[PDB]
Amino acid sequence: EMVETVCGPVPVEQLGKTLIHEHFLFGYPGFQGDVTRGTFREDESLRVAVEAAEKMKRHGIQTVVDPTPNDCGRNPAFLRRVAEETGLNIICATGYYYPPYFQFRRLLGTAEDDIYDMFMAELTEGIADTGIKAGVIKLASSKGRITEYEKMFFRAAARAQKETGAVIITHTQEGTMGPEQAAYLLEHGADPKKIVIGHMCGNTDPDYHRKTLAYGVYIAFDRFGIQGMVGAPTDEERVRTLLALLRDGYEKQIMLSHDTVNVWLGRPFTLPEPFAEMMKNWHVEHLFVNIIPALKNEGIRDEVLEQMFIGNPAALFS
Amino acid sequence: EMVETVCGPVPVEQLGKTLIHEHFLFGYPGFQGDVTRGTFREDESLRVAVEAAEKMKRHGIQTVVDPTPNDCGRNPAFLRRVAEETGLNIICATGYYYPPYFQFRRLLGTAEDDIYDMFMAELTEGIADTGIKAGVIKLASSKGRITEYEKMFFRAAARAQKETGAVIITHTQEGTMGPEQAAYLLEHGADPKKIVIGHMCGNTDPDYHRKTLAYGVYIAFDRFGIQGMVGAPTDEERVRTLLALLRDGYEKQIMLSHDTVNVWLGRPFTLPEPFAEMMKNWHVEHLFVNIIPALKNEGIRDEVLEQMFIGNPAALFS
Ligand SMILES: [Fe+3]
Ligand SMILES: [Fe+3]
Ligand SMILES: [O-]
Ligand SMILES: [O-]
Ligand SMILES: [Zn+2]
Ligand SMILES: [Zn+2]
Repeated sequence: EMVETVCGPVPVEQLGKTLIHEHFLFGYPGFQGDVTRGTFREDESLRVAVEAAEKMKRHGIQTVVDPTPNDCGRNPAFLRRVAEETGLNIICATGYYYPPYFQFRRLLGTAEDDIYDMFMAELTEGIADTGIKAGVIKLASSKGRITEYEKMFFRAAARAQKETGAVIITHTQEGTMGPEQAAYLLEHGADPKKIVIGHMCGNTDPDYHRKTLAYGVYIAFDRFGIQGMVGAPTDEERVRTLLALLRDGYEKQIMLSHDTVNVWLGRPFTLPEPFAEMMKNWHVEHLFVNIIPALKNEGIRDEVLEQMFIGNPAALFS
Repeated sequence: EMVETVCGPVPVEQLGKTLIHEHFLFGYPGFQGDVTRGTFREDESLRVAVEAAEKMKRHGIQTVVDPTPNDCGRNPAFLRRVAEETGLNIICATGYYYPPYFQFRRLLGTAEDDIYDMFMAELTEGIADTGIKAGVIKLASSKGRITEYEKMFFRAAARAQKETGAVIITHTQEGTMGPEQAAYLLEHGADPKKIVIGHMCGNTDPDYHRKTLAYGVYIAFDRFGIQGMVGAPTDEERVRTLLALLRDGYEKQIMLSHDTVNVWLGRPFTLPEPFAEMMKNWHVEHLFVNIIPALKNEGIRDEVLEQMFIGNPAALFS
């Protein structure tokens, strides 16, 4: 009935139009060490975050899942500022991006238990002293592999999901390990109706998707607008793939997002001009002003789109 | 003539008795993500740090190099608190512990330049807004290898040393890559009189040490008290090895320390009883109350010990 947001418990029936995967802040692990040239501008960042939020609100978005990992600059108090300003629901995550802190604890023998303990504290007690609980557990695997280290988190996550009924959301690397992630989680008693396999758009083969869908998990095409980088496919290939699945009747299992980074942590940078032009549509409005349109031209009805944007998040969190 | 400390420039001739490698705070990268169960207790930590400092002061220690990497909880303002309290000189570092933040910048093409730029800013301008400059560049290599990623830092470091005359201090993993580190740095124009190859005590073969010494670099036996873990040797093996070198007349090239972690960042823990007893002498007084004694029984004169503790740091920083 309720999900934890950065503003406390919210009835699931009120989440409405939802983006399943967007980052207000994000930094790659290691950004912390580059503090001197990469200082966090809090009032400017807040401004950008608020803008991004209003943009979503313009297209009816009432709720956003921000799955920024604990080691990637997750900042629940800052996200609470955004929500307090805009009235946007924001659900944050507990999890790590895809050693040696946990490598050390593996030596101690307590690593998997420590991770489970972290997930439980952050799901049921609160993150640091923010009084904010995460609503999702965030997981990530490597290219072509779910490593022993990663499986620790997958096992801790499954155990925490049993206890809390929390949602698991995952990162797949370069369109691999979708079926493996779903199978491994189910092995350990996770509930498929509470799992989103992420970055599934990274793979263009519909068989791979169906293989994953057969587990009864949600899949996310959540990188709309990312092109020419991280071995990613084109938006055209995304739509093609998404079209095969929808025509095949899979709409109760699919959600869409952009995986935007609205504020980058660490040292500012500028993408080179080959990369730069390709990434031009990577922003929180893209789904609504480009993708959803082309989908309609391909005959996707509104009941379906609503299933993805409203029905599916509502099923997922309830 | 001067070195930058956490309290500003200090004449090198006043550094006096010096420990070349000790950590007031340290956390393994990733500790940041474990904030909920691993919150930093600032006033308690300060208390412990101050105690540790006074302990060093009891044995005449006037100066300490704290080479905690940027991504391991380096906190210059906190170290400045310690120095202001105790009058201890503390020299801090710029560097990273032994991706994907810098992996990403490698993609951008700016990684090595960004690292050099960081070293220059932190050596000559200041760390974040603390107004503290690092006095050393800290480097680290992997077991049996200096990876392409690591060489980036080694190259950036050599370039920064040319410009600034700063000291380089290194981490070797499990007694490997000593000669390789010295050779690679010298290749790129680094000054051997400004280089300390660290953790050299990790290797028990005196030939390996002599091989490294032949470059004219300093070597550090800086893990006195660490036993039974990290593939480490015994203190007895350390002393044996150190004895061969001193008898061979190498005292102008050797320094000693414990590589202590006085406050651990991240989640508290307790070492298991096998490990625990092994590690019992791992504290900042060990050199002075156990090692230096046994050295005298083996006939090490005080002129020599002074060369290591006073003359060598004085040569190194001048
Ligand atoms: Fe993401
Ligand atoms: Fe160290
Ligand atoms: O991501
Ligand atoms: O270390
Ligand atoms: Zn991801
Ligand atoms: Zn080290």
